[PDB]
Amino acid sequence: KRAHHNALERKRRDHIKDSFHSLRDSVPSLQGEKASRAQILDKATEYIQYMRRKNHTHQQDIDDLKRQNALLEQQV
Amino acid sequence: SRSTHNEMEKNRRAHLRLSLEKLKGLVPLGPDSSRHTTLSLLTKAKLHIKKLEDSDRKAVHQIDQLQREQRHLKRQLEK
DNA sequence: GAGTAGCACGTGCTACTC
DNA sequence: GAGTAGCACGTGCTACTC
Repeated sequence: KRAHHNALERKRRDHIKDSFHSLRDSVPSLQGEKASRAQILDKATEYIQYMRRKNHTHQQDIDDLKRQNALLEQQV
Repeated sequence: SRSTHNEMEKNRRAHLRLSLEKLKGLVPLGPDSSRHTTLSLLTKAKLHIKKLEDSDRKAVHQIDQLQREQRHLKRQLEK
């Protein structure tokens, strides 16, 4: 039985390894780099915090321009 | 001896665990009692990053469109 | 040469799902 | 109970560094 248990755990580990590779490549600071699992988790965390901040800032800009425009359509 | 390598590894795994829990903190992950799997977390994080980038691209684009829309209203308002 | 870092494997538990 | 997924260990290997 151990031979088989060993083969399935190996498969399980391979899928996790592939998933680390895919997360690493979704991060614009590690893509195409030999990063350790620790570096992948830390940089992805950073990138996610960064991207959430950027998307919020842009959301604001989008509301600022919408208010500015709808108020011009009036003057027009 | 071995208790040196075995102890270093255990400490390496703990720090890696701390990085995983933190990432788990961010990312909606799941509603209610969450799951680890390590696999589900790595999967969800990737997809969430993907969503953040798609929203960025669409935000930058709408900003550009709103800006073109604004200059048109201004020039029009002239006449 | 000896120490360290990062991995990946074999293994034995828990906790299901069928 | 039989068949695993998920996980933590204890270890063995490889590649570096000085």
